[PDB]
Amino acid sequence: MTGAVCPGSFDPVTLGHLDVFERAAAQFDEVIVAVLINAGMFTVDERIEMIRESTADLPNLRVESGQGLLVDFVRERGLNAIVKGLRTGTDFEYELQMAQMNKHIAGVDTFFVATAPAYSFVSSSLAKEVATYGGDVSALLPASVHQRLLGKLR
Amino acid sequence: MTGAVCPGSFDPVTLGHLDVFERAAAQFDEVIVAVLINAGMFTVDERIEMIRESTADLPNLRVESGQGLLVDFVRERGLNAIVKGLRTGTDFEYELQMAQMNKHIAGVDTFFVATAPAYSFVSSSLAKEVATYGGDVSALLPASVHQRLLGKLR
Amino acid sequence: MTGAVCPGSFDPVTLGHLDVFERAAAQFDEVIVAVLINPNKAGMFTVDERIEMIRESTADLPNLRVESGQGLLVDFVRERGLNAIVKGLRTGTDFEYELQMAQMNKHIAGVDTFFVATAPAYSFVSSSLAKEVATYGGDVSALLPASVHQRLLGKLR
Amino acid sequence: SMTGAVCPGSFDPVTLGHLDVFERAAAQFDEVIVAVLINPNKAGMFTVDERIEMIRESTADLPNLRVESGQGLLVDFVRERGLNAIVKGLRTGTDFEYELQMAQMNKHIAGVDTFFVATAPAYSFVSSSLAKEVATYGGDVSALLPASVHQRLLGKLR
Amino acid sequence: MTGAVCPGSFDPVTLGHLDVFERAAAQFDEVIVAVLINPNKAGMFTVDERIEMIRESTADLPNLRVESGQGLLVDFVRERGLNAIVKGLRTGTDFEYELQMAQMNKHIAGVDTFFVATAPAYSFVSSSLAKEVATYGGDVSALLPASVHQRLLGKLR
Amino acid sequence: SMTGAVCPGSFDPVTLGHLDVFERAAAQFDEVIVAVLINPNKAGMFTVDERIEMIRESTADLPNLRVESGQGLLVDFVRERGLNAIVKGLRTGTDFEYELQMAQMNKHIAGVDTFFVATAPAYSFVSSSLAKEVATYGGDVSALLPASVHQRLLGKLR
Ligand SMILES: O=C(O)Cc1ccc2ccccc2c1
Ligand SMILES: O=C(O)Cc1ccc2ccccc2c1
Ligand SMILES: O=C(O)Cc1ccc2ccccc2c1
Ligand SMILES: O=C(O)Cc1ccc2ccccc2c1
Repeated sequence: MTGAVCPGSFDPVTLGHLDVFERAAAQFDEVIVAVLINAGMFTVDERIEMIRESTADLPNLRVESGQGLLVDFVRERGLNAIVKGLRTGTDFEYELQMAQMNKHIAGVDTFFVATAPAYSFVSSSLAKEVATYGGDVSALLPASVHQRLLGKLR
Repeated sequence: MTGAVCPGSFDPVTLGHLDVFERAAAQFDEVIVAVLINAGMFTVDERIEMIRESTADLPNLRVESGQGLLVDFVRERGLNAIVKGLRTGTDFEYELQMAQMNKHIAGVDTFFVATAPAYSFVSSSLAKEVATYGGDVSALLPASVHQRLLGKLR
Repeated sequence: MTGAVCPGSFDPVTLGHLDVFERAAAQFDEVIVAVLINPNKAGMFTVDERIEMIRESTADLPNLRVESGQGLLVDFVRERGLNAIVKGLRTGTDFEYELQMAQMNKHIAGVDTFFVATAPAYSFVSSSLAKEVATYGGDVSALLPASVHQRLLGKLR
Repeated sequence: SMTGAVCPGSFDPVTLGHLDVFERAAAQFDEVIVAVLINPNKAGMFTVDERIEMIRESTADLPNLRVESGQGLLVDFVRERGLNAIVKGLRTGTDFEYELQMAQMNKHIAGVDTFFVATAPAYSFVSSSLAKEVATYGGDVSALLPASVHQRLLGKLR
Repeated sequence: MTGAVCPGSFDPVTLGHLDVFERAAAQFDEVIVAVLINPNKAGMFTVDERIEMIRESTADLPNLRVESGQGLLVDFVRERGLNAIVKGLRTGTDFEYELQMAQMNKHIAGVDTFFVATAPAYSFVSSSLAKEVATYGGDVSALLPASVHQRLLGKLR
Repeated sequence: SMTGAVCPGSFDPVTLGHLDVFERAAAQFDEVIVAVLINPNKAGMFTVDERIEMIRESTADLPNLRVESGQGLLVDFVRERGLNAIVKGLRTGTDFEYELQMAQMNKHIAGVDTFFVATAPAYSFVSSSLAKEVATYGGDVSALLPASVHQRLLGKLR
């Protein structure tokens, strides 16, 4: 009965995120994508739907929203692992502090997975920014999400 | 039927390694510690025995030796995940190259886990070096290993 | 007479900070902990509360004293006849931004900066993360001086 | 003439670190355009005219360099001038990682290349932001800024 | 007339190298790929084989030429009337050691260094890792020019 | 007198970056000991006497600094002199991470503290090893080494 939680704001979910979800789903019996309720572009409901749309082929993955401490979200679902994607060593050091804190306060482990090379430079933020000024980000987002993004801007 | 491989030379295994093994064993149904056959201090047999001694309380962990490509070792056992411990962002960038190569050539995923804070500075190499000049490393190694190390030096 | 200044906002002081204070006090004839007064971003504790929490935690360091200030840190340091800063570091990224600051402070005022690695046990605590965790009912009592933890619970109610 | 590069920034104000980069780009490309980014939603310390004047006064010895402002996507500014190279100065490994993301995005969306150059050691620690902050509280940054900038900065602060 | 030198051992040249060569050739009037001759560590391919593999892979770059040399790189660069080096970079750690070298080369000879980020697809390939993987029967054909891959298989038998 | 620190290295040869660190330590501690590490299993370019002579000649203006060689564990060298501080110069974040490991180990095994100081910008890029390599192939490193070193280095190479 293994399992992991994949956390984020996912505003919107990118192909980099989806790659991490797919890898987590391949290695744990159960995966929960945890969507933070927190000034964003998409509502929590929209963010959840976009993730659900993009993960239809992952039968052991579900999507849920929450707030407060991530470790409480994880433990209240009977799990004690987080899976997070990483691009750089700079990312590793900041996330490292959080992972060690989360282990300390709740015994929750964090597993980091290296970004697929093709998505090393995509982030929800840069994708939104580039799209806003007319740049083509269609290759960096699920087809679903891309059309939804065009809608919000226009 | 989940599983992961924890690779290394483990010459000797440290408490930092053992911490990673325990976390992997807690999150995967099956863990295999892969001991590289490669100028070291302990023979492969000694390294295996020291790991087996220190992991007696982990029923779902086994220890095996091998050489060649790690991804072949992993795939030949029906698995496609590696679990590796990390201390720094410098570690992340070098290991990152390897993880991406391993994914490319064999579809094998790599999950990195942050070192426990108390073992952030221990490595097989520094422990051997410090012990050689008379420094006390007893708190950094399994009790087992520590006595074996004293034997090799004296 | 040797000496160094240990700067910060200390909102609140953590065991990571205390570890740096103790190491500085062991190596310099005098240490001054310099608590930043910031007009804009008012934090959780007042400057007086922050000073009191540091003094409680450093009661056994007779050569360390606690003072508040604002503006340019190197002015604070030189006004007290000193020309060294001691700061704790956790990561390589920490070293890069702090490096820029140290070189700037050396350039503009001839004040040197000595960095010390945090004890492994406190490598992940920070004032901001401790407050955030505590706010949602996480237990950070092992990461803070005893008196700080008590005061922090009070401010949260 | 033929080869060319764009040196982007907010240059609010330009520093000696920036000037070093401009000089090195101008020595290696037939033309260099210093691209002054203006955020239409947030005024910097200096207006666009002031920023451009300060750069021109300290680049008078570089005949193949010119200065232009813009906004929006950098790659559009570069391509609309028939170029496809950006030259940017870098101080640290942390500098490299975030600029890396933007360089790969810019290549992806517009085929524009980015060349990074290590800043001169003497300027490894000046940035526009740190210079402004230090000057605000009275520190001496005169050796870090061109003559075209230092007293104009002090004037803004006073 | 602008120009730059792209240095390396290229044992063998990879698609990561080729990507850098193409970008340099697109931005400079001339590019010289400088192949290191090393008396001590003899690699897998001879200098002549390495040059031939680069020339095959750069056949469509008319302003790029391939030459060998040894000793101080900045001497090679200045002897050819140039004063720029172009090098590919993958990581922040790469930037730190290469940074030291670039500043040294600028100091001793006035030669500048321009760094370019590898294309994402080739960020993990290196000559050494490709050889190691190939030695044990791993498939690196997507990471090397077609002709290099053929030659590499031959040397392994 | 009372406070004190040890500045360790192989100093094969000492560079201006090292000297900067020595001067800064000597300004902040009552006594400073430069600890010259000798590997009994591998000769450097310079013998122990040569290394010590080159350091002494370039630290004559520092009355509270002395120079001693040793081998084995640094923390034993430090503690046997009644001190418990190491001062080391650092150039980069990568420098910090590996030195971090050794500093935490040294504190663990012997209670010895390590203080790091940022090298002066002008020397951010000299190391003993790179100076030797550049000089070997004829590059000019005269501005990176004290007078006590440069021509002795050229002599070794010739
Ligand atoms: O990443 C964090 O640590 C903050 C975070 C992110 C997502 C969440 C989702 C559900 C509940 C709490 C959450 C916290
Ligand atoms: O870490 C690596 O990539 C090299 C390595 C290490 C351990 C191994 C154990 C068994 C078989 C191959 C192995 C390869
Ligand atoms: O670290 C800085 O440069 C900001 C700072 C922090 C603490 C201070 C304490 C007293 C006076 C000035 C201060 C500045
Ligand atoms: O990169 C370096 O500094 C070493 C190197 C590499 C290639 C070379 C090619 C020709 C001549 C000297 C060379 C030096």
